[PDB]
Amino acid sequence: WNSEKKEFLGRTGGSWFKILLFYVIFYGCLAGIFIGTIQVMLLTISELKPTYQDRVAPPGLTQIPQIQKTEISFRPNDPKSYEAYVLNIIRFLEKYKDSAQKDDMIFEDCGSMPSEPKERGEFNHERGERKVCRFKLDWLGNCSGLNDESYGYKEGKPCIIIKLNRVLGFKPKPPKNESLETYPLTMKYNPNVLPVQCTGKRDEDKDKVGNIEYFGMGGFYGFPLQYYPYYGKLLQPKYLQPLLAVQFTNLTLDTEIRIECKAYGENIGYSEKDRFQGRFDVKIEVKS
Amino acid sequence: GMDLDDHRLSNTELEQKYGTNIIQGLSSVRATELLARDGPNTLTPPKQTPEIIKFLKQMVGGFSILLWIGAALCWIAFVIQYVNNSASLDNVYLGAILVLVVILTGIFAYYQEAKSTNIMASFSKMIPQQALVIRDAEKKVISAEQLVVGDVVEIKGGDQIPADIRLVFSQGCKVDNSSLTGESEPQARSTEFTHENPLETKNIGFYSTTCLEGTATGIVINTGDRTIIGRIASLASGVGSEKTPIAIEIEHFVHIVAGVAVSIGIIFFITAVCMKYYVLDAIIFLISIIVANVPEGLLATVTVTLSLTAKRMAKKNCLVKNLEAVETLGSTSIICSDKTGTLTQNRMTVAHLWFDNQIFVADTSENQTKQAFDQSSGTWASLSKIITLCNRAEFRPGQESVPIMKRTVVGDASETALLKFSEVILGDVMGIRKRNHKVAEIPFNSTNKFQLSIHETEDPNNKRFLVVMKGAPERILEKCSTIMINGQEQPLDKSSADSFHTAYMELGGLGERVLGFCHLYLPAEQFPQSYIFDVDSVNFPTSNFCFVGLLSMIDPPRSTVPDAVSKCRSAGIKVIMVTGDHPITAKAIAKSVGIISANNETVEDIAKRRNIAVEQVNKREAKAAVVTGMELKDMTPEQLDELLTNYQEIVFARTSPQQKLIIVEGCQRQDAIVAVTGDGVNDSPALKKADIGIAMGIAGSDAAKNAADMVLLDDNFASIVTGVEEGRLIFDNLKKTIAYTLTKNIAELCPFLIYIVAGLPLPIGTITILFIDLGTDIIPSIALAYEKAESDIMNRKPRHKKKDRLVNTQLAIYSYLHIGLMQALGGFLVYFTVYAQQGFWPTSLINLRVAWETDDINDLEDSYGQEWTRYQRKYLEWTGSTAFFVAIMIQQIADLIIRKTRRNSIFQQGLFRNKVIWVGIASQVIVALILSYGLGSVPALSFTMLRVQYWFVAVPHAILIWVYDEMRKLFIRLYPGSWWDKNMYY
Ligand SMILES: *[C@@H]1O[C@H](CO)[C@@H](O)[C@H](O)[C@H]1NC(C)=O
Ligand code: ALF
Ligand SMILES: [K+]
Ligand SMILES: [K+]
Repeated sequence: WNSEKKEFLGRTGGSWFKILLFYVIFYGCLAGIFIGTIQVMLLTISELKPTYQDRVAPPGLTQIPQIQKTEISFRPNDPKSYEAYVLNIIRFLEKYKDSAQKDDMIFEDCGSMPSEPKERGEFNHERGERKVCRFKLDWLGNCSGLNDESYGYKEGKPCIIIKLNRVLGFKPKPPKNESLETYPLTMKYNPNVLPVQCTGKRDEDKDKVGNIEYFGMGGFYGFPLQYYPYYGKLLQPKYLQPLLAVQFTNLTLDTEIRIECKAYGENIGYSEKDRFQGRFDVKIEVKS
Repeated sequence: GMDLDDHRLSNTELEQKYGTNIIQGLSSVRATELLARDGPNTLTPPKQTPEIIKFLKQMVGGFSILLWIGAALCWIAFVIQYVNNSASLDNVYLGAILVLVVILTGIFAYYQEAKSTNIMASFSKMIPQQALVIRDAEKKVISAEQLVVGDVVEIKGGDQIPADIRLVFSQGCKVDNSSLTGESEPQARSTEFTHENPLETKNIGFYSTTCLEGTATGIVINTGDRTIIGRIASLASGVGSEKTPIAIEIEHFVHIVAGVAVSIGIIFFITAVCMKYYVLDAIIFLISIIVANVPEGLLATVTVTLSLTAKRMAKKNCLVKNLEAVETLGSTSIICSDKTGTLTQNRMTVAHLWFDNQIFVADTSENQTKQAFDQSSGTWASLSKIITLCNRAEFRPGQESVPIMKRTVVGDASETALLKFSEVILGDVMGIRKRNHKVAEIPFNSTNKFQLSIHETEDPNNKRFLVVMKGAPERILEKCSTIMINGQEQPLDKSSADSFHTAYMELGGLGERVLGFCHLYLPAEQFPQSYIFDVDSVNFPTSNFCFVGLLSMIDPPRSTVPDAVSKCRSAGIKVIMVTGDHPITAKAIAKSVGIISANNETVEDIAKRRNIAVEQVNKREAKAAVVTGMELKDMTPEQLDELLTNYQEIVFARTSPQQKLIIVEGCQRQDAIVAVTGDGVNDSPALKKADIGIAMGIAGSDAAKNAADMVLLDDNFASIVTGVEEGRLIFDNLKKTIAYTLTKNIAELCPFLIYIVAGLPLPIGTITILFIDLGTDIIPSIALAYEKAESDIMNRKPRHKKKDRLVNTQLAIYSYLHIGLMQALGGFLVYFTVYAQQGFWPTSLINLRVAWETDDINDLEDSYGQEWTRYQRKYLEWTGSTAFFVAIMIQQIADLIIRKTRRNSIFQQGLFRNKVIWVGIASQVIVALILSYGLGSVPALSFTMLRVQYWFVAVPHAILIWVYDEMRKLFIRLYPGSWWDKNMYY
C-alpha cells in the first residue's frame, strides 16, 4: 500500500470514516423505515378481530387421535399398538374434566340441551375476558365416559373424536329441514346442531364399516350452537369447543376401511382440494 | 517458407543452386522428384471447426456452469424422491425448466459469436490455373500446381503469374503488385538488380499478380504457401481473431456474478449443515440460491439488443458480420488505416493547375467544374485544347447514365485523369477531338517520356495545322521557346526559367505527378494542308515550341474522409496511417485529411527548414513522424513502442502486408483497442488481427471484405464517427441493463436466505422467481437498450481497455447492496402484511416453516386462536409468494426508471421521452396481471389471486427507491469528483 498518500485498501483513513458513516446511516435509516412501515401496517390489524377471514372461511374438521397419515391400525392383543393413539386422546381430553372446569369466574354452565348461540361480547377492550361454556366429559358416552372401558377408549372397535376447527366470530347455521338429509332421521332438532354423520367413502365397498354410533350433547349428533361464537384465545380462556365422539364397532377385521365424516350446514362448505375442510378421511384396520 | 530471397545471384549462379538450365528447363524427372520433397503448388485451405462442436461449445457459456449444477441437483433431489414418495413434485419440472433455459440461452449465444473465415473465396479468383513452363527443352502448358522451385516459366502479357518467379529474360514487362501494395500503378520489371529487398527488385515476379504487358522468362523461386500471397493467406486465415473486446467484458462479468453466487452458496450451505439440516435440505437450498443469483435472461436479451442494432446499423449502410462488432467500434483507441480506397478515392484525378506562373485548385471529389477557370481565358482556352487533343485514352461505352468521374476508362493512369478533367470541364471532348481531326500520329515508348500529335483544326475558315505535345516537365522547357500569356505568345525569359523549376519542385513535393503541355501552330507557308508528316521523325520539329500550361494529379481523398477523421481525432482517438504507397504521396495525403496538423513538422520538414543534418536534430520536437516500411525492418519492437508512445501523428509507408500486422500488434500491446480500415489483399492479415476490421464495400478486395467485421456498403468513411457514437452508447446502455437485472437478484435471494435461517414460510417459490427473470423483465431489459447518454460521449476520451471495465465494484455493490436490499425490504413488508391480515402476525411466524410444511397438522393455531387446515396454509403460502413477486416488480418499475439515467434526474432525460421503457413498464404490469390476479393463477404454478390492495403495498418502497437514487444523482451532478462522484457513481 503506497506509503505515499495513505490509500490502504484503496482509501485513506478520513475517507474510511466517511464511507463507514455513510453505510451505517444508509442501512440504519433503511432498517428504520422497514420496521417503521411494519409498525404502521400492524396498527391496522386489531388484536381482537382478523382483518380478513378468507382462508378459514370454510371451517375445517380434525380427528382427535391426531393420526400420523390419516390411518389407525392396531392390535387389540398388543397394548403398544394403540398406545400412542389413546395417549393422544387422553392428552387432549385432560382439559374437559369437571376438575378443570372449576372456576365460575371464567367458566359458566350452559344448558345440557342445545341452545341459541350465546353472543357474549362485542370485540372491544371492555369488560375484560369472557366466560366460556362448559362441556362435560360424560356426554362422550362409552368413550371417555370416565369409566365403562373409558380408559380403553374402545380398544376393540375404536372410537374417535370429531372436532370443528375454531373460527373467530363464527356462528354456524345448520341446514334447513328441506328434505331428508340421509337415512330417515327421526332426529330433527334442526336449529342448534351441526349434523356430523360419518360415512363410508367407498360406495362399491358394501360399507363393511358396520355400526357407527355418535355420542353428542343430550344425545344429539352435532355441535351445540350455544358455544359458538369464538372470541379468540385472549378474550376466552381455554375455550372448551364442542366435541363429538364416534364409536365404530365394525363387523370387518384385518380389512382397511376408508370413511369420510362430513359436516352438513348451509354455512359450512367443503372442497375437493381440501380433504380436511368440511370432511374427514380415516383409514381404520383392526388387525388380529 | 523462406523470405530470404535470391535476386543478387546471376543466372549462372542460381542455375547451380536450383539444379536447372535456363534454356533447357528442368527434366520432368527432377520435376517429379522435387515435387515430392516440396509438395504441390497450392495454398492449403484453413481449418474451420465443425459447427456442431461450436454449438455444443456454447453449452458451457458461463452461466451454464451454474445452471448445469442446478438441474443436476434438481434431479438428484428427485432421485431421493424415489426413496420417499412425493406425488405433487416440482423437482422434475424445475430441473426440466432449467435445462430448457440452458439450451435456450445457448442457441442465442451461438449466433452472437459468429466467425466468417471464408478467406480462400477471394484468393481463388487471382490464382492462375495454367502456367507456360518449359521442361526438358519441350514447350508444354501445364497446371500451375505441378510447378516446383527452379523450373523455367514463360510469363506472357495479360496472364497471371504462375508462381513466385525470378525473371532472367524480359522484354517490356509490366506487372500489377496491388495485391501487395494496394495500387494498380503498374510496376515494370527488368531482368536485373534494382533494390536490396525483394519487394520491388524489378527482377522478380510475384504469385498471382497479373501480368499487364510484355513477355518474361523466369525461374520459380518459391511455390505454394511460401509465396508472398501464400504468406498473406496463412496470416489472414490462420491468425483468426477469435478474441473480441466486447465479450471479454461480459465474460469477466459472468465470472464475478458466478463468483458471488458460489461464495454465498457455500456460506449458506455450511451454515445449513451447522443448523442440523440433512444434505438433501441444504442442496434444495443451493438450487434456490443459484436460481436467485444467476441473471437468467440477461445474456439472452443482450444478443437481442446487439442484433437489433446490428440490423439497424445495416440499414444505414454499416454491415456487421459479427454481432459483437457493433460495440468493438468505439471504446477503440487507435485507428490504423489504409490510404488508397479507404482514405483515398483510388481514382487518379487532377488537383493543381499552374499556368501564367500562377497556381490553381480544381475539383477533386465527385464534384464538377470547381476552379478559377476564368483568369486568363486565353491561356486556359488553348490549354483545354492541348488537354483534350493529346490523349489516347477513351471512355468505355454505355456510360450515358453514369457520372463523369464515376466512369469506366480504357487507358493509362495519367491520361485518364486528364480525360476525366476535360470531361467535367468541356462537355464532350470526343466532339472536339473528332472535329480537330488528328492527321499525324506518334508512337509512345517508355524511354520516350513525351507524346505528340498534329491536328488540322476544323475551324470553318482557318484550317491551319496545330501540333500539341505533352510529356514530362523536364523535357518541356528544354524544347520550348515562346510561352503564352492571355492569347499573346510572349517569348520566355530568365525569370520564368528558374520560376518554372521552383514552382514545379514545390508542386511535386506534395506527391503530385506533374505533366507539362506545349503546342505550336505551324505556319501555312512551309506546311500547307497537303503536306504529310512521316512517322519516322523526318517531317516535324521537336524543339522551340510554345509552353501552354502545367498540371498535376494526386488521387484525392474521399469527399468526407477529412471531416470524419477530424471528428475521430476530436473524440480522443489516435489515428495512424499504414499503406504501401511512397512517403511523398503519403505525407501529403496525411496532412490533407486531418492526420497531420499544419504546424507539426516531421524530422524531414525541420531538417529542411533549419538546413542542418537530420542526425544532428533530435526526435521529440517533431510531433509528427513518417516511418518508411524499410526502416521498420531494422526497427526493434522496443522502439516501435518508443515511437508509438512519443508521437501521436504517425504514418507508415511502403509497408509490407506483414508489417501491417506488426504495427497493429504493436498498438495492441499498448492496451489499445484497434480498428483497421482496408480495401485490399495487403490489408487482410492485419484486418483479422484488429479487435475490429472495417472494409470498403465496392472499392475493397474480397479478401479484406471476408476478413472484416464491418463492411461499409457505400465506401462512406462517415459511418465510422456514428459507429463510434453508437458503440459507446451501446456500452453505457449495457451497463444499465446489467445493473437492472443484478439488483433484482438480491430481492429474489433474501426470501430463501431468511427461510433457511429464520424458518418463516417460503416468501417466494423458486419456480416463481423464474417468472420474474424470464417474463416480466425481458421487455424492460430490452427497453433500457434504447436509452440516450446524459452527456455527449465525444466530449470524452475512449475507455481504457483494462482501467474502466463493463462491470466494476461500484456498479456491483450499488446493485447488490444498495437497491437489492431496499427491494427485498419492500417485498418482506408485503409478505408480513399478507400474513398479518389473515391472523399470522409478524412476531408469531418464526420457526413455523416446520409445522407449516407438516401435512398431518390440520389445526394449526394462529395469533387469534383460529385453527388452520394444511391446504389453507398452503394457499396462503402461495399468496405470500405472489405478494412478494408482485412487490419486487412494482419496485422494478421504479428500478427501470432509475436505471434509464446513470448521471442526472429522470426529468432531464424525461420519463416520457423513451416510449419503449413505458412498453416495459406496461409489459411488467400486464404480465403480473395475466399471472396472479387473474386466470392462470387460480390453481397453478405457486400462484394465487391477490387482493387488489396487495398490488399497491409496494408503492411506498418504490417511491423511496427512486427518491434515494435521484438524490445521489443530484449530488454527483452538484459536486463532481469530491467523494460522492467517486463512491456513488454507477
Ligand atoms: C354404550 O352406552 C349405552 C348407554 O345406555 C350402554 O347401554 C351400552 O351398553 C354402552 N356400550 C357398551 C359396550 O358398554
Ligand atoms: F492504401 Al492500400 F491497399 F488501399 F495500401
Ligand atoms: K435470477
Ligand atoms: K477482426
